[PDB]
Amino acid sequence: PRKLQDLGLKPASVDPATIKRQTNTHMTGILKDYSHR
Amino acid sequence: LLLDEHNELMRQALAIKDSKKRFAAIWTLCKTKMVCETDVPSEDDPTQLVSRGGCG
Amino acid sequence: QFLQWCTLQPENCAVFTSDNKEMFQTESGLVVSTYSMVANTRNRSHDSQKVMDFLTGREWGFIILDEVHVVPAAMFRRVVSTIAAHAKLGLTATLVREDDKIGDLNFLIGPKLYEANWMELSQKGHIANVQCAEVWCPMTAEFYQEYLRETARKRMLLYIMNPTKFQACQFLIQYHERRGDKIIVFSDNVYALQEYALKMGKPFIYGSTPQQERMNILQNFQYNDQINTIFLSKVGDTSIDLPEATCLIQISSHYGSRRQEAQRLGRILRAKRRNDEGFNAFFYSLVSKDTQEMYYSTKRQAFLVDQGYAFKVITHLHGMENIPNLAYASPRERRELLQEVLLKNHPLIRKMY
Amino acid sequence: SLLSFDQQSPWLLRLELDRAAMNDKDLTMGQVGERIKQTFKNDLFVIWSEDNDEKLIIRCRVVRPKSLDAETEAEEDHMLKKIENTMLENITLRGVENIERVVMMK
Ligand SMILES: [Mg+2]
Ligand SMILES: [Zn+2]
Repeated sequence: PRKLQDLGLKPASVDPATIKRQTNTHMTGILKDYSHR
Repeated sequence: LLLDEHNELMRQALAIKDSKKRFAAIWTLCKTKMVCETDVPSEDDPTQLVSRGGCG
Repeated sequence: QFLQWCTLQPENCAVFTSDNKEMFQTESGLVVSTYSMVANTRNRSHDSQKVMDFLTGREWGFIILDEVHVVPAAMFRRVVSTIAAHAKLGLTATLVREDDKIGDLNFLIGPKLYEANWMELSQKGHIANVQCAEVWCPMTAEFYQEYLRETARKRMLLYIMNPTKFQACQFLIQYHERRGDKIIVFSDNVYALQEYALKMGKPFIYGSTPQQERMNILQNFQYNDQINTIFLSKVGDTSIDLPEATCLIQISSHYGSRRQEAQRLGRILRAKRRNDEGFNAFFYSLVSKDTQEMYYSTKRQAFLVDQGYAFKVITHLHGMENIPNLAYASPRERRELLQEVLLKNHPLIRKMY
Repeated sequence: SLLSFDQQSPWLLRLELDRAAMNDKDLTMGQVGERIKQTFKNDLFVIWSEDNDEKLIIRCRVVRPKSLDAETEAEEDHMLKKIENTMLENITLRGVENIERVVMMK
């Protein structure tokens, strides 16, 4: 890819060096988890 | 390089004149780094991180 | 609330609480803490010591003291002199307290700029209307006998747990629950709170409860229809928002404090439907007759009367007898409860060891 | 008679020192007794005979704590065999470490 870019032609790829791999218990069993709204 | 100039320990290592001992110091510091550290804490303070060329 | 109402970016906001102790590093930011985290002087944690230095080192430009009715205390006043700030603001719904230190606020933070009426906002739809009531529960004969001989400290528990109050609370809860009303039951006594909660199988909250458990309880009550009533305590006496609450009840009280009376009422004053036609919130105050509670009741409700609130005397609750079952209906249970409540008062040698 | 002792262990460690040896180097049982007493400050009781005695003997007793360890009784004697070995090797009565012997020459 670098060789093509230096000669003018746009390369359809990139060097693989650029890729960046990225209390109360009686209520037990009754309360539903309304964590979000 | 796994460790850049942003580390104080690396700064002193790079200040060594003779090549043979400079390489040994760098190897000791760098051989224990197991990650590229794409982002490194800024040298001015450790609050914000300054981005450096890396891949994580 | 900060985040929702203004355009403050999250990056510039830092919360200084017991859970997390990371401070903003931006040039300007916001630290929201409590007096205990700024007024404590003797024992601060290593994690909390750096934050205190972080707060002290920088020169703040503005301080917002929520509930400024606690600053004139013996030690909280120290913060106003230590921390640096070019302007000071005080926020409190009630500006009264038992002692005379309230007047000291003039030279502590400054004068009182503005105050707003209660009834004026009620009639304009800004706050809900309340049908304040005062229920007189006669003392049962058996308990009242011990009331005379017993001392003041134990007398309180004696007339706060009379069986008649148990019956009234159960009937009111059932009647109001079928009416689709979210009820709040206040009780300063933790022992009564647990006994009432366990007897009726409803959640209760007080000081020892962890933050995670109470948050789950609050969210369930807010959004889960199964939990329509709760049992709050002195912890929830103020600064907790329950937009769904419409009805309010109180069993115990912290003697004659008129401020606690106003703060507790505030839980239902911010109800969701405060503008629908004919909306009237309810506040019931069960009190034992011929006890020191009348002294405390009329003494702790003299501030609301000044605002404009009027309490309705309920000598009889209609339809209370026809309820199928009532707690402590038989003398045997009353006697059992009476006794239960009455009884309340060389390095190598290291291996050896 | 000249004189706590209630909780002293019944197992006794006895050391027999040579009369000649303690005379080759100027030593007395009082100083060495304190040397043992300072290696372990107050975790064991020691009594030492006098120079006039025909035989030089040191008696040591380990004192157990208030809490009772039912499991240590099996190894109680073994522990004594441990400390005595370390009391023979890791004790510096006097001198500088790594100094084996000294000879006088004129
Ligand atoms: Mg508030
Ligand atoms: Zn890399």
